[PDB]
Amino acid sequence: AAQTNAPWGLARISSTSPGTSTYYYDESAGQGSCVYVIDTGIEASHPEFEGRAQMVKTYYYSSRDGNGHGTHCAGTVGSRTYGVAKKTQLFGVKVLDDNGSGQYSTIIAGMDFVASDKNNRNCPKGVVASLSLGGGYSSSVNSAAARLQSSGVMVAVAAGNNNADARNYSPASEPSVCTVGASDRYDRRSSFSNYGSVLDIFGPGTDILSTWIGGSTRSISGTSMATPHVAGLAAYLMTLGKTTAASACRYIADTANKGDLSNIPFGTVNLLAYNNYQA
Ligand SMILES: [Ca+2]
Repeated sequence: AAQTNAPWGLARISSTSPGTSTYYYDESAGQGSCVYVIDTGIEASHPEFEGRAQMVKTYYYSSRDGNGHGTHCAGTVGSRTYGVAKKTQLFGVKVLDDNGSGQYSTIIAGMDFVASDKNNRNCPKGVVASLSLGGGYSSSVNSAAARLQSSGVMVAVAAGNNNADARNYSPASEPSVCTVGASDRYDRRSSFSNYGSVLDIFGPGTDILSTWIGGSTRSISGTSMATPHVAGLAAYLMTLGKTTAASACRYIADTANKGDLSNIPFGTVNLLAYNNYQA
């Protein structure tokens, strides 16, 4: 399958070089997998989700995404136009309020919820979780992300937008999950993107067009935008039977575009998420 005039991030995921405009992907498109988007919620009614999205848990007064961030990330995971895995099932877990902030105990609770809630969903190809959030280092937040990964969920987390080493940020610094940095359309590390040895992979994170609340769309930047690319890719690769949840992190790093990124500090991996599609 080929999506012409796709967002640059999708085209980047399916190409060894930057500057392309077509997203090439296998028609399976992550069908049979599921991705928990743990953020501000998902506007499941957005036509781009085609009814494949739904809220499963909120830790606030409404399950409604009043911010737009969670809808944007869910769109990059699996919306029709802006999604990596265009047939994956999206589950929204609203651990962040409509101002985009959420207490650590709430984020931990949402991760524990996903670890249990997946046991009553039909996700034969596997389960992914996209955590486009984070703050300062927390051993308990890291432990919660590790538990979610240990429970059999491919956990992708944002490295953070501090232009610092991700070692001081959670859940970015938890080793067992896949920590995602951000790159721009010219194969540079995004100016804001965190780095460090804890990073596993880079994804398109600068000027990412995706869904927004109110049935609209908008382009925003952040490692929070790179994370759903990697999670959508994991759901895409798991549906293809190429990897499992416990190994998708290394498989994606195994098959990434190597050395293509600039301004990667020494000690940070130079790997760009890549689906290695050929047809
Ligand atoms: Ca890791």
